[PDB]
Amino acid sequence: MAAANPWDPASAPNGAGLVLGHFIASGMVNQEMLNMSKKTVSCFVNFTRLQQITNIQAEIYQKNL
Amino acid sequence: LLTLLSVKMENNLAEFERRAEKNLLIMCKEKEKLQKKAHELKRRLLLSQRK
Amino acid sequence: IKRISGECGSSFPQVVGSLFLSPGGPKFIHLMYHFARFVAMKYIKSNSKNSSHHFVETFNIKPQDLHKCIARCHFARSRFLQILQRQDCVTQKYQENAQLSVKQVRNLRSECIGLENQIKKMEPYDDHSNMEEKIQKVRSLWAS
Amino acid sequence: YSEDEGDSSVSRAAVEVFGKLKDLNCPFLEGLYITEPKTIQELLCSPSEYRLEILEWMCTRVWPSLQDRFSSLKGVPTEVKIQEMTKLGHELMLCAPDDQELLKGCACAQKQLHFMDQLLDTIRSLTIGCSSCSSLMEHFEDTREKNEALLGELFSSPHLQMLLNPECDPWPLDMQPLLNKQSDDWQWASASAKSEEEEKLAELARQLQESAAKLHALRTEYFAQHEQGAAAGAADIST
Repeated sequence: MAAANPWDPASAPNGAGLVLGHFIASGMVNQEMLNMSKKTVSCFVNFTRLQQITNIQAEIYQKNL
Repeated sequence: LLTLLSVKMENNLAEFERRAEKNLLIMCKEKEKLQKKAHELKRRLLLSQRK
Repeated sequence: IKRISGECGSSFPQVVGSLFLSPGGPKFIHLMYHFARFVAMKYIKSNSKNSSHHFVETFNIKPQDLHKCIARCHFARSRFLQILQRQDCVTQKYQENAQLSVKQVRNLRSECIGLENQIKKMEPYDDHSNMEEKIQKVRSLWAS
Repeated sequence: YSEDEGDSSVSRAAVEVFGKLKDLNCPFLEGLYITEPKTIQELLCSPSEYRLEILEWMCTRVWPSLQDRFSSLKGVPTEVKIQEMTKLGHELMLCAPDDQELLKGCACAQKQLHFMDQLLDTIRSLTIGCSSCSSLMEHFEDTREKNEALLGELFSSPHLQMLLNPECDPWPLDMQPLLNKQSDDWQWASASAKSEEEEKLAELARQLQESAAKLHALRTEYFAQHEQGAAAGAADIST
């Protein structure tokens, strides 16, 4: 009985991802018309900037040591 | 129908990103505090060691 | 409903009290449908933040041109698919950031608790107070 | 107060704009292979006659009645086409009735580029609609059928309560008290934090640079008086 990992199960099911997976299988949508719709904007900009700042302070503390 | 869907998903995305940004920055702050006291623990350990 | 019909115009069908007293028939469904997408469009006017509120003078005109209607419907479908995939990507970005932050916090307090446990344990001696002072005598020995 | 990234991003966006124009193989593609990003930016964002020519030929292609009113009623000022194109953009739910500063060319680069981006997206959508369908009637009927099928399949599931309510709970059970300790100490820090975050980013990257420089300098100074003992370090400490 090799059950799934309680701390690493299947990932958190997004409703958008699940409906896109089940509706690609419908055949109306395919991969390619999603592909040029894959616009990449930078979100979490406060989070990403503060995270790289904290990373930088980690090696500042290290380098000082 | 498409316009109503777009507007209500826009509002849901707005509240979602507000909650997500607030929570993520709070855990980033406690990340910073944890590594600060952790760095204090390393410097104390190495200091006492080479004494 | 008569104040609404006065504000809007004559495209909204006439409302009879027979519909009120006898809620049935295809005309009753017709009137509910009309007032339903009217109040939906009113909500769209009320809640269009990032986009301009100029769509109300587009949707009140009786549609006449096929090419324009097809293009506008295709644009609306493209907007829905675009916001759908963007919301999806934001969701997985939040998920991966959440799990990486959780793992980093786990590693941090693991090494933390290790550090104060060794701080409790591996220090049974402490005579640092003379240390620098003895170093003085040390160089004196070397000087000698 | 930082516009360095914006011009570069507009230039790159103009690069895929020029690529997307090259993909469709316009009949007037001959003679102008402009590829430098800022030249493409000042060509398709500053007021130029070539961009207006491309847009008017496209609008002739997509809808014939404007060219009917052109040829049947010749003798029309350019600003009349400008306001007509602004109007046809307006009931595309895209711009205001008086946003003729867009079609004049003097408008700012980013939203003109974005505007023509959804414009070319609609062009792509109508082209792939008309590719598999011979006539406008058949394309319209097939679009109606596929759209009613789509709206039928969206609202046939009980899982949309996650869609209407995007949850924020991937966290375990031992982390929420850390939130609740300082749950009321955040509402003021999110006011004007962008300039603050970027200025700590700049000065802390600077501090990283000079800290690396000083540690390298100190290590080289230590190794200056070490190379006479670098070869002599083979002797063991305990021996």
